[PDB]
Amino acid sequence: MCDRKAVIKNADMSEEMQQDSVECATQALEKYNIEKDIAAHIKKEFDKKYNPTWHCIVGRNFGSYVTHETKHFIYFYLGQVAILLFKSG
Amino acid sequence: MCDRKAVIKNADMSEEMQQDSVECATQALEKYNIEKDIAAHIKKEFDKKYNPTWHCIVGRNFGSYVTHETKHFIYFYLGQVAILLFKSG
Amino acid sequence: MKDTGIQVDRDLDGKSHK
Amino acid sequence: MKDTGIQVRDLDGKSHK
Repeated sequence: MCDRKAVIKNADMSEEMQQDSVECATQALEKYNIEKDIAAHIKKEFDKKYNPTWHCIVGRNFGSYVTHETKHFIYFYLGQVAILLFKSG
Repeated sequence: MCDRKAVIKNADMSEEMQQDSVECATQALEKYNIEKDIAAHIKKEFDKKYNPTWHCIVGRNFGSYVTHETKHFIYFYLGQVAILLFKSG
Repeated sequence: MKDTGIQVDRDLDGKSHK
Repeated sequence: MKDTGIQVRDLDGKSHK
């Protein structure tokens, strides 16, 4: 029943990209179910389609800092784990 | 007020850079003592000196994937917390 | 470029364990 | 260019280590 869950926190990117990342991240969990792998899937998938360089972070206790051009930044919690994604160039 | 062990694992940058990051990271703890804050101050300093863009992450429980130019990557544990630093350009 | 900043540390230990 | 990969342990907490 659940679909396109994940809560937004640092929205800053095209709706399609943010919705695709959320859905794409959800799948990652279903296919791998591991914060580490999640980033790997979403990372290459987007870098390949939308073009690099997408940075990704996932876990449940970690401080992060990075730089990125406007209209390319998204963050949202899901599956009891925080997920981050955003291209740079 | 500078010396610090810190173990290296993903060495991929000039010795001086990694040494400066490790030492600079130590100061960060004593000056801030926070994963996020430490990564913030250190990141900016390196970007200003070596030139952007440096990505930094710190904690002790998080999976992640990111891209970066050759010779621009470093990882090492310290202060009971995993430290990450790496620029791209 | 805008610098992203965060600090995750949810105590979602519950029955299981983080 | 190379993609960095990691997957970080309760070094310190309730159990302490």
